[PDB]
Amino acid sequence: RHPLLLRHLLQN
Amino acid sequence: ALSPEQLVLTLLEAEPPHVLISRPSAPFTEASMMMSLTKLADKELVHMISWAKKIPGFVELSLFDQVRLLESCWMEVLMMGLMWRSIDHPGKLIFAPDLVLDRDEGKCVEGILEIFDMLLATTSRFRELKLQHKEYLCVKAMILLNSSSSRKLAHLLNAVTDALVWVIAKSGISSQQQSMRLANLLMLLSHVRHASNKGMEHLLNMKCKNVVPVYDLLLEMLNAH
Ligand SMILES: C[C@]12CC[C@@H]3c4ccc(O)cc4CC[C@H]3[C@@H]1CC[C@@H]2O
Repeated sequence: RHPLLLRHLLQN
Repeated sequence: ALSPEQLVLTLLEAEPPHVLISRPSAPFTEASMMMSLTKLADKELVHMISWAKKIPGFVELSLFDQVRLLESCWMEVLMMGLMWRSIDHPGKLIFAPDLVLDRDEGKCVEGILEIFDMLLATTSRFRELKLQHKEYLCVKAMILLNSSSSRKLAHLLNAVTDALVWVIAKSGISSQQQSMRLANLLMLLSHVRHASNKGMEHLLNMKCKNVVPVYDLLLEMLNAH
């Protein structure tokens, strides 16, 4: 239920 | 490990940029004011995630804790920023450099006036206390970290508290004035939390009755409720 937030957290 | 002074400087270097938004050409309506404010919020959320990742220790927490903290604190962190932007402008909310709302302009959105009045009153308290820039930085970090890997987190929060105590000591006031200033700053955390709770109820309702559509990251945060 957090695909975007996780992706922002993991993005560099 | 960082000194208090170094931690504060790290928070200073992590500050997110001011998102730019402009008034629509046509007079504000309930729908268009809600559209401008949610569009602002969604863009700020992107930069907020990047800010959190630069707070020392945050990315060492479990990815589950990172999600939970941001999920709980985001509205508070947005409001704290707004209040800082607005601190030297009584009667006004400086959402962005070209979106400066006078208190009465909230009359066009059902229910928002109450929340504008909370944000304005808390902003006035910070003005009267003469909140300093470095104090603001520590408080905002404390909002994120207290919003609630576990050993790491209480440690992180303690480091930021030590940093705030260090900033207050540098002001040179007496030992009892230092304790008094710490208490008065931290007692305002509950007013920020209160305003967030009310803002969240308001936005969730507006979304629910389809007054305003929300997208992407802001949508995802709201769907969590
Ligand atoms: C959440 C609301 C929309 C987004 C608004 C916003 C948007 C951006 C920002 O930096 C701060 C705030 C605080 C007030 C918020 C509003 C209070 C009620 C409204 O639903």
